[PDB]
Amino acid sequence: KTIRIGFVGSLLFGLLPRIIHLYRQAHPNLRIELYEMGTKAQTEALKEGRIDAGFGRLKISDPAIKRTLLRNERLMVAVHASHPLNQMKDKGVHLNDLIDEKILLYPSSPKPNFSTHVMNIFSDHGLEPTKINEVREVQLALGLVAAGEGISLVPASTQSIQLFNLSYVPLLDPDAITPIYIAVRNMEESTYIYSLYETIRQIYAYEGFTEPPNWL
Amino acid sequence: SVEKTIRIGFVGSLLFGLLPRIIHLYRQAHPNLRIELYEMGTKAQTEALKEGRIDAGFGRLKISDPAIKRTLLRNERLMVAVHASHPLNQMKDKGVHLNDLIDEKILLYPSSPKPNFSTHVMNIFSDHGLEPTKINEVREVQLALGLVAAGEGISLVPASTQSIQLFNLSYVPLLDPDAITPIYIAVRNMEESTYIYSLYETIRQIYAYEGFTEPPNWLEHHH
Ligand SMILES: [Cl-]
Repeated sequence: KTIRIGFVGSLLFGLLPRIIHLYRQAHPNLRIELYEMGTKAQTEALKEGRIDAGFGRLKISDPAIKRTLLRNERLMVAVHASHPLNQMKDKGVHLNDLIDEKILLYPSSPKPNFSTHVMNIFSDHGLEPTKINEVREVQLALGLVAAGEGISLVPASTQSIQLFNLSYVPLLDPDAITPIYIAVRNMEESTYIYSLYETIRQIYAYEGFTEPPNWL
Repeated sequence: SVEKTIRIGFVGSLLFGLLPRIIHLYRQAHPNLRIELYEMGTKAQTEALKEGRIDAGFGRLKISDPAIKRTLLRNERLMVAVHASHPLNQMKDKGVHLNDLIDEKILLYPSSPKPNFSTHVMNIFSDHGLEPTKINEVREVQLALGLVAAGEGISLVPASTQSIQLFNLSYVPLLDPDAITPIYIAVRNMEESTYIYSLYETIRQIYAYEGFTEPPNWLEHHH
């Protein structure tokens, strides 16, 4: 009678909480254990049975795991209000506008992680940011930006964090995205997981995202 | 030069409030200076100050050590983070008292070594002979807030945490006058350098803009 759900910390700023809340309303008799962990930990947790569902942001594929893309979330650039890039907030900027800026990557957790994903997007277009500095967590990066130490690339849902003189600029490159996946065991056929799928679908319909006909 | 390098330690929770704009203004007013910033707990800041790893530390705990001195900057109010549908959310505009929270599922944080915010919050309850039963320890503030938003319970948070806004997360005023969390600036127990006095001056400026009530002696003594 216990569902165990793993999730990367960055998903706390997006739709995940309202998904869990709606899921809990339909399941008073179920025990919802929420675990914060990275995609690499979730994969091992799924096989072993430590979690039943995993929400992550990278696609490290595995025979025993069925991962489904929920959506591609936009990346944005966090800048100080006075930064030149903040003059291009309405229309947006491109990745190649960022290469001579002091870029704050995060987290400092084991790789692969969000900083590896960010650096991969740059390297996918032959872009080479020379002024790079890795810090521990998202709020540290935003704090440092607000204090005037650089810029940071962040998921759009990070706008949940509003700091004094911190502005978020849209990125125009189509592939300036960070995906969100739900991962379950390849064999999975539980009514709890399918109801979780249903809950996610229900909320994605409320927001009105573009989804295939066979999606979940 | 190393002489023109100032190293500042701070606890993570202070990034949601006034600290960043204080550092930005300090940097702006002293382009001569290299400012280095280190996130670390109040306990770590003590040894850092002693060995010269940092020159000033911003923290929320008074940990007495003869090698260190401090100044209280202000007492920040606490608030209760709740789900928008929670009964306590009816008091969002008026506020609630600590004894209203006793039978609630309270998410404490962080899960780092003690003493910390969880222990200080628990001390506030015990100071009034209140013993919350449903207590849960969680790693960090956004996990606590995310879980609150998921419907797991409530959490006591510094008021500047309101920088984080989540769907169906609401912040309720906590009315008890001692439901506060202090903010200190600690330095070596010696005469502050001119660079640290200049940091004091920046703090005074920002605090004047915010209208906080000090203390005639507060952060004074350049000469
Ligand atoms: Cl306050």
